[PDB]
Amino acid sequence: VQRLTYRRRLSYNTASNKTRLSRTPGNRIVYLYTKKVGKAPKSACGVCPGRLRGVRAVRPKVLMRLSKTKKHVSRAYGGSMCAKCVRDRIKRAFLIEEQKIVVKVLKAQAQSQK
Amino acid sequence: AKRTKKVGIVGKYGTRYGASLRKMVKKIEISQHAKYTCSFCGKTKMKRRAVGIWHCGSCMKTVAGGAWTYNTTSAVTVKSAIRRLKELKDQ
Amino acid sequence: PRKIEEIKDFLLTARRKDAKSVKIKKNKDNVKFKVRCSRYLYTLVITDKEKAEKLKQSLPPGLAVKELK
Amino acid sequence: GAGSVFRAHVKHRKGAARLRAVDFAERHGYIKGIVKDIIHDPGRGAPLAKVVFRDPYRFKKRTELFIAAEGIHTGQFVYCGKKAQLNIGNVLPVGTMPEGTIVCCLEEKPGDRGKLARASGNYATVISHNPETKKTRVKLPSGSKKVISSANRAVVGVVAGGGRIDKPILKAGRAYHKYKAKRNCWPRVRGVAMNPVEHPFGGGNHQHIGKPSTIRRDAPAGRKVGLIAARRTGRLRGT
Amino acid sequence: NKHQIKQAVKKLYDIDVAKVNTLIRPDGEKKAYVRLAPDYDALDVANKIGII
RNA sequence: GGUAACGCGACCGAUCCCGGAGAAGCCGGCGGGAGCCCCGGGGAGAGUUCUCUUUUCUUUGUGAAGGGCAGGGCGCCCUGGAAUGGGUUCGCCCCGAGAGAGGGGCCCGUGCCUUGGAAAGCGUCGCGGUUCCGGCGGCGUCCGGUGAGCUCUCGCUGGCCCUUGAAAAUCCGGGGGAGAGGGUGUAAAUCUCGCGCCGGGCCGUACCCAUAUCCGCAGCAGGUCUCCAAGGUGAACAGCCUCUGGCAUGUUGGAACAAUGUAGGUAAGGGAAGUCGGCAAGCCGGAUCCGUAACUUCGGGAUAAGGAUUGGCUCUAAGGGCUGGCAGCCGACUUAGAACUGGUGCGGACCAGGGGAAUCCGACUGUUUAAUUAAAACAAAGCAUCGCGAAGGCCCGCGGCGGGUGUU
RNA sequence: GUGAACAGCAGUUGAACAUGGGUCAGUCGGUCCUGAGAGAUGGGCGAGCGCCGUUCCGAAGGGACGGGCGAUGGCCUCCGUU
Ligand SMILES: [Zn+2]
Repeated sequence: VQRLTYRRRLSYNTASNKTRLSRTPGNRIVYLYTKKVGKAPKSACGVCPGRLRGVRAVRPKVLMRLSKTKKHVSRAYGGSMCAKCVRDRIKRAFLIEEQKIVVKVLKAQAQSQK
Repeated sequence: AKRTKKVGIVGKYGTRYGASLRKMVKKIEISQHAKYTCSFCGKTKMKRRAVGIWHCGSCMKTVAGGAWTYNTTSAVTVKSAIRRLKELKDQ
Repeated sequence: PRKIEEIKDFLLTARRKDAKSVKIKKNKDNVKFKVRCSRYLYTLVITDKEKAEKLKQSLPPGLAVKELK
Repeated sequence: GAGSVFRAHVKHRKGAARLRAVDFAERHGYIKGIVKDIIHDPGRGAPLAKVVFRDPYRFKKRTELFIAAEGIHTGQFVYCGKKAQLNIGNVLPVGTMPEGTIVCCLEEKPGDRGKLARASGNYATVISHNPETKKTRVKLPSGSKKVISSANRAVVGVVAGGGRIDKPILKAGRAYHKYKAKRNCWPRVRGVAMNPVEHPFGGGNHQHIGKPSTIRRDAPAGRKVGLIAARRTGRLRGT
Repeated sequence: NKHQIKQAVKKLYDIDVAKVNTLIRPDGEKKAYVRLAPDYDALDVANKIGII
């Protein structure tokens, strides 16, 4: 039975203290520090709770060390908004633009009559 | 099989806090535990988040409704009064 | 540490300027060449003894060669 | 008590819901904003909602906090101004609306950005208008009719969260957490059980009052405890 | 400072310093640990100054 | 490059604007992966060996850093359109706003081995230096499937709130095109890809963490903030016996065994008849099976009140995965039944309910006079009214459009 | 090393006495920031040491992308330049 002791001065059950168990080459068991892992970045839409894939869910201080394609994906609005909401905004853009064209035609007809 | 005779969701409380008080509270408790049908989709997905707010599972659209119930009779009369004032303004 | 797969990359690594010291680990059925660069310790595992004996002569003379026991 | 103990504890409740700043766009125009999301704010019983506007001169994404009305949804265009149409969730001046309109978040004076009648399930009712010199009689939920100078603006509809005090309190375990969230004055102690050296109604061996509970309005501090200038008492007969 | 010990040794004795590790005694004195390069031996530089 | 999730190696770009991590409550259930345990065979050390014993115990691998393969989650995009209603959980939910059938694809991979890495370390046997020596030589550093066993981590899902569960520094992500670069090559600018070179100031690092190092006038039975936690018995982090570790009885030793003290038990027969006072003390005790009244806010009563059983040895029956209606191979625990038999013996030591009927008060959980009263005291679920529309209700103040209520 | 006093007798021993050693960091925590809260200061009050307040009646950005003009270090070429 590995009756372990402390190594640092922090004695209490602190939530910052996150360790894991691993076997040493010297055939004894001691803790190793787990790196702090964050969540995946959520899209800027808000209506879709599905987080984006292809991005390492990690502490965002690693993003200064990561490369450019590792940070953002090669897609329009990369790593900011999902392509479903992008094409929904494009459909809304085209439909409201054609509606404004119809309103312009009706305004031209209103100026033609009165 | 038959669980209880006449008591319902207040039956987990038991002998405490009287009979008529629990009988009065039961009508509000069943009305808040029974989910309502949405207007956009129509599916019974309106989950009670907190007071004056309702969350939908299918549409994912927050609807600010009543405290305990979804639509009150007072809100129906307010909507009818707004309809009447709109028709009176339109003439 | 990293592993060099081909003989040509190992020769281009051994002919560098910052090559400190190579060592030879002679275990059974394998000859491990370990070259000490600045960042990694680059290793070459050769299972053929005749190819390893040819490569040991193919080492350049301007390098600290040591056979580890 | 004077302070630092009986005060309401406000830590997670951030900010307050204020009415939009007046300008020419609220004087003789209108403008459209969107509803972002509604959320139950801590402390206040009624939930709040984010209403996003834009500045006509600048280019920052503005936001405004309003009281959430009953029967409203997120992702909706809200117009606001004098020339706006009549619908649910629309702030507009009182001189444009007709009489008999259920409004809330009303101003007692033009400029204070909304004070009267904006709690959980409350609305003030406009009785009648006056075209000359801009006067308006508005009945408050107490019953009194106040005269308002008709320069203010108010939204349309009742406040969401109506009928919260109809059900009695279930248990003291819920009551302890509720009053711990609200304000630390819940263990209400009887003044007879209190000591006579601090509370005036204390003292004596038996549990008796022995003095009239009615008190004059002209009274200093320490004595002024009880029914303050009670005209009548007991069961309310009729109105 | 740890660099000031290195400059003070390099100006006087003219010898290179690898690293400097210092502590403070409970009696109230700083105790340094000057690592030397292997080209100049510590026993030899002690025999040069005279101490043993 | 691909219809696509996305990937490869660097693959521009200001002011300003937007979004994310930061940065979030509690509980119940399920699944996967590790660590510690369990077993068969094979190895190195010892004990038992009047008798048997293929017996008993110690032990048997790998870090950080890069990559691949398992294995999970998929609310990720296509071929196609489903009611005689389908896939599906321990539980459920979803579905012409797109189910089952099919192909790809990213996220985490701590499990596998490869570079690190056997060189080191652990033993056994021998060779020296009488010694100073990361000394010297041979061998091992294993072969496998499992388990509601205990612990840790991750994932899925639901419930609870009249309570909605924190702020600040920091970073990159996205539109955006005013500018910097040039005439056909050794082009210019641009480099978040692999590299190469130099440094990262100052403060503290010893010991205890408790019936001898903290506080209590002191080697003071008191108080005393946290981590790690073997085998059997057993539902149990309950109680008892053993493994590792620690210990030599806590301001003293020897001798006989008076009365009266302190802590325990045993006591023929009656069993609260003594005493304000079954006060103290004593009995019942667990599990299985049968079975249960008065009154009732129908929820409780209730374990109501009550009864039968409690060993050893040796059998029978019932419930599963893999491969090719069908046969073989691996199998982990529970339940039911029968005879023989032990001096009626069995929850053989530990754990271990007193009920039934009445009267008064208070519903009750809860706070409580540190140190004579824990209760019918208080908090209290419900009800009843008083004042007040910010030119004011209340409180504080010596003062300043004073502060609190009022973020109302 | 010692045997003046203590360890309720006892002691060669001990946290007893005297001489000496013993704590080494680019990678460990503080250092950076804010929370509850405190507080300088505009302003005002107060005979008075001083008091109210944290935006409250205020002449509140001492920072910076680019263009022009004189000048310097390296052939003022290009950058820290002014
Ligand atoms: Zn809907």
